[PDB]
Amino acid sequence: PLNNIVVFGDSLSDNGNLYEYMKHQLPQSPPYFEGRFSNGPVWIERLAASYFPNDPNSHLLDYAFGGAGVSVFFTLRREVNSYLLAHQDKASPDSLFVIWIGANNYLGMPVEVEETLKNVNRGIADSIQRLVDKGAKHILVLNLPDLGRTPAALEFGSVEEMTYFSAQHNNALSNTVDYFKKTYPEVEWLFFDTGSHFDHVIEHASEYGFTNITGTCSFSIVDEITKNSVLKMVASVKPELTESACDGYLFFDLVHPTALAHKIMAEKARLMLDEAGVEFAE
Repeated sequence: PLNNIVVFGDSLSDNGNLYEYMKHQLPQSPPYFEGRFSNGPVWIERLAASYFPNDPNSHLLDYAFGGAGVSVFFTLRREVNSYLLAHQDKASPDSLFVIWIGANNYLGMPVEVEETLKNVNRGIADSIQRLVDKGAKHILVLNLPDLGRTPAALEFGSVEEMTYFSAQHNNALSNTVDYFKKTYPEVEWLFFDTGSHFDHVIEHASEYGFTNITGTCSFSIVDEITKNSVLKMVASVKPELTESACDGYLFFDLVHPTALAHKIMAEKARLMLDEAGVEFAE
């Protein structure tokens, strides 16, 4: 069986890491929920909650930093380095490693399309190799949702570029994970097709509880130069203008999903791992 969960990610998986370093000033909470980039617990928190009730945060090693991505506030290599530094360079064999990364590199809307796609997928593949080289036996990799459906892309006309990033990224990542499966069959390889799961929720938004998928719960204002990052967008949130009732919103801010969308993600991920035969105890 497996003892704990180690998640490498960005603002979509951070459980308050940047919030602490920022001295509780970013993300401003409220309207954000205690440093999460949403109005509730993030998906990986709920998933660990379902496995270790009454004390999940003693089984969750969350190294995800807000604004993190592939070499950007923080790099995946450094999240992994942080774990390896604090474990004598040994990846625990009874730990589940989670890598959900890339969204922050693409949402920044860089100038080099293909080179960014290239360096993001190369950075992830490198991270899986390092973890596998240090003894990781259970690795979960998640692909990206259709970023063209974020209010950011819908406001700045980048639906084409963001959807293109999501599809091409998910295709390369699929081939990357297929390589590591045809190379390390001794390692349990787990995959989550976020792209398809989020498209199904979108096409059935009302059935999942959402009444609005284009607007935002909070409110923010950004401009050309400064707007070129997720963290500046989060820093430009106006707490006084955030809606009090956001039941129904799919997006809490210009890119981050609301608390309900994190719960749906965690429940689907739990069922997928239950389908795969992954057991947690101790």
